[PDB]
Amino acid sequence: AEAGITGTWYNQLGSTFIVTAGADGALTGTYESAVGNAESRYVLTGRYDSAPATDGSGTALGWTVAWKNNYRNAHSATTWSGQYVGGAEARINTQWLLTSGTTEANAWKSTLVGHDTFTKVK
Amino acid sequence: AEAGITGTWYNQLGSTFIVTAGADGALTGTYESAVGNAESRYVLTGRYDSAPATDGSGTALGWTVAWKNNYRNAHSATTWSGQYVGGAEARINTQWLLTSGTTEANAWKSTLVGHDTFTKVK
Amino acid sequence: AEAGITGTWYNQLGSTFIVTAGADGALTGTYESAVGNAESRYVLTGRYDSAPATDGSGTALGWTVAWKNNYRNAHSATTWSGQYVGGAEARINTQWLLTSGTTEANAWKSTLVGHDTFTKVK
Amino acid sequence: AEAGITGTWYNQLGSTFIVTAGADGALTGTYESAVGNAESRYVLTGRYDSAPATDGSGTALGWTVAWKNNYRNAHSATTWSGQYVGGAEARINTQWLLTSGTTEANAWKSTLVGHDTFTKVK
Ligand SMILES: O=C(O)CCCC[C@@H]1SC[C@@H]2NC(=O)N[C@@H]21
Ligand SMILES: O=C(O)CCCC[C@@H]1SC[C@@H]2NC(=O)N[C@@H]21
Ligand SMILES: O=C(O)CCCC[C@@H]1SC[C@@H]2NC(=O)N[C@@H]21
Ligand SMILES: O=C(O)CCCC[C@@H]1SC[C@@H]2NC(=O)N[C@@H]21
Repeated sequence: AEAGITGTWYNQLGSTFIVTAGADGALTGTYESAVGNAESRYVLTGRYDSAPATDGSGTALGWTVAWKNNYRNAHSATTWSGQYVGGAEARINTQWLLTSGTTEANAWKSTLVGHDTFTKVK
Repeated sequence: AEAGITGTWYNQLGSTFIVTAGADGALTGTYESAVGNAESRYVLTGRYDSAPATDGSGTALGWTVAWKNNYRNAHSATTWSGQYVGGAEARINTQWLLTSGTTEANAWKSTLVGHDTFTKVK
Repeated sequence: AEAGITGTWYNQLGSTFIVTAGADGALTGTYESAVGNAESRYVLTGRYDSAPATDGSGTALGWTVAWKNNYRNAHSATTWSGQYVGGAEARINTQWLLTSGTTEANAWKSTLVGHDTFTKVK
Repeated sequence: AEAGITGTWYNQLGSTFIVTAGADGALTGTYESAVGNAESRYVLTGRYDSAPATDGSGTALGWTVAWKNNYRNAHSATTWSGQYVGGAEARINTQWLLTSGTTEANAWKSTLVGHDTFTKVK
């Protein structure tokens, strides 16, 4: 739900995700990573299912962060794909792909894959 | 500069990606999939490295599509992570994650992974 | 180490992994899944780094299970890629790819991606 | 029957995969990578569906290579998951996970993901 997703969330690495869920299915916010070649906040944009299934199914969503801001540029971008599970202890469970810009020769090793779990703070 | 990301692209499945890259790193556009539980166009939003390295590296980028529009709702979302390589034959090489909203018991098989290659040739 | 990997392990879904680490870097054993189109034990074979780095780095390994045994055939195969972290509480952290045999037309949705964490039992 | 998996295959990077498929589902052979921290041949072991569906589906399979041999040790392992499609131009289409042994603090970037297509044409 927009109100359920909107808020501040943190993942197991200590990174911060601040997001606003729009009525049209849009997600905008900022992300601050606790690891990597990153410093300060980065803009994020994404989309979510604004009319999810009325059962105990999660709400599918995804967002992207290109790691360039006014202080640093890592020449990479990460996309998180997952689902929001609301409730008393709402969590957003994701898997992500982090691609670095590389020359053609090194393209085979351009993408890392991982998973992050986010917990919402009050 | 010289980032011919803006335009209409097609992937190996025949899906159509129409995007506009903003000078500050935003990607906005529509996606029409030739496969899956989809019909017509869907809104996409993403981010890209607006200041890539000056060596022969590609430009990292990523975008998301929540598969809900006025015609259908598949209760899923896809994120594409990859890089743009320009020149005579430009391409956007990506790997994607498609997550469907599931119940807790089916969460283990909620995500599909694949790769798409886009060109401006139909 | 072979002795550290050898044993019975269980993951968060309740599946059982029984493996033997060979001196030559081989892994053989059986796997019993708590979910999916599976019943009883399946043969698994894999490889691991038998001469890992002497620091607090994990030992890289991987294994495969084709989901066909004498009782059932799911026409799929899963490969787990990860690292073994030994100690008092040794764990094997992995990410996996599960591919189903499909017709060419449905190949785009043939592979699921996920992650499993295994705990060793005494 | 009619599974021409046994043989020498090459992927788009020029790597060589030599495998023997056993009547009961085992895959054994050697791998020589054209890229990465590798030299010469490495042992691989895997599994495949020895009784695939009788519809036009591919045969699911997977294999692992731990990158240690008498010449080098990269302290990593790769697992390829995919399916074999036979006919005039047979192919093995795969997605892979390459995990490097890391320390706990770098575990988040321990795994690379990519895709390789193998053909019997050099
Ligand atoms: O190093 C880079 O290329 C940019 C920073 C990457 C940080 C990654 S994104 C996925 C994972 N989850 C996080 O919170 N941070 C790391
Ligand atoms: O079936 C669904 O859940 C929605 C449509 C999914 C279409 C996918 S997204 C990745 C791949 N690339 C495409 O162009 N289409 C498929
Ligand atoms: O349903 C199938 O196609 C065969 C069974 C798949 C079980 C999967 S493998 C990855 C995940 N981890 C497990 O322990 N079981 C599921
Ligand atoms: O660099 C390493 O850690 C060992 C060599 C990795 C080679 C990889 S495995 C996936 C991809 N496919 C290949 O044929 N080679 C690269």
